[PDB]
Amino acid sequence: AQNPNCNIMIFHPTKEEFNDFDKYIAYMESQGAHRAGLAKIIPPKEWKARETYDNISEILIATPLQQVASGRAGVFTQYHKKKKAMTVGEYRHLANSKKYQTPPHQNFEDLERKYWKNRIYNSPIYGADISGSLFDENTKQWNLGHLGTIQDLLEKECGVVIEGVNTPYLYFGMWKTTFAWHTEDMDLYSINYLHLGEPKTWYVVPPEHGQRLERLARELFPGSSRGCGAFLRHKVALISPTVLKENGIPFNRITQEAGEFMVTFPYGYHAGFNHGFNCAEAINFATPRWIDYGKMASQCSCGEARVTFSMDAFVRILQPERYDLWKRGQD
Ligand SMILES: O=C(O)CNC(=O)C(=O)O
Ligand SMILES: [Mg+2]
Ligand code: NI
Ligand SMILES: [Zn+2]
Repeated sequence: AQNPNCNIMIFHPTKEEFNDFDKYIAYMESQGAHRAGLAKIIPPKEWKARETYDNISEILIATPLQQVASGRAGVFTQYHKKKKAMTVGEYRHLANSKKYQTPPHQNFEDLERKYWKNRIYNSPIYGADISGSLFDENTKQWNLGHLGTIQDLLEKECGVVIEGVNTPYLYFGMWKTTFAWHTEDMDLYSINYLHLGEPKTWYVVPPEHGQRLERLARELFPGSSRGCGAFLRHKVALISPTVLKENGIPFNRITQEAGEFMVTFPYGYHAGFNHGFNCAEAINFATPRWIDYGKMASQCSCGEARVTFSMDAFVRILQPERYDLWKRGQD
């Protein structure tokens, strides 16, 4: 069995290997990459996402979110307070202000220590989940707006045509902005490209050990667990590496830099934080190996997680027993 320790693998495709997205994902899996839950892909040196980032300041962040923490430094929840709209140029200036800028630090490890010691004491502002793309339309390889759609994959594998669309989303971050512990909707894959700016640190639990993370989460967040059997779908819970190590949870960590892709694999729980002003683009995708994970994915029926239009069909076809309950939570 390849990659039995479930380490995060890093890939360097050539330009020829970069031409066929599906084939390369299947290659990475042949080497055991999925066992980690996360892989890094460094594009060939001939590739670029677009020519420059000089013309992005007029993008609007309609609903910036202030991420307010509650709990203790290693075990906390965050909620999202809506703020007034601002442009990417206004957000960048805010990110670089003395109130929000990255502190002086020695290296990534020192910054990670500072994040876990100090995150809860501040409320950074995140531009999340903005529908759109920064890939040039003439970028032909690994263009996140031109991938095969999940609805087309379900049709090819299972024969059923379904409604829905699959589009990318932008993320504008600053120091301490945080993505809470989660798997993707319907335990899909994700691909994430860091277009510009400062790094993003990731934590991940191997898919084969996901239930260990869920059990610890129910212990650490006992009221949230009573409220919802799939409360990590709310995307609010943070647990530090130190706490994970104290509780014997298997995980890995890696830092993504500008110009790099990360792939998350079905049922790979992940969390992380931004080092400073940055912009990432992400989208969900599927392969034939996802289908069996999609059939088994948990679902939030409490009302909180409130998702996309296109998840309806996935629940309806893959999880018909759960459909009625899950839809009552959506309405
Ligand atoms: O960058 C983000 O805020 C978080 N990314 C992801 O959850 C992803 O691409 O799977
Ligand atoms: Mg612009
Ligand atoms: Ni994700
Ligand atoms: Zn819920």
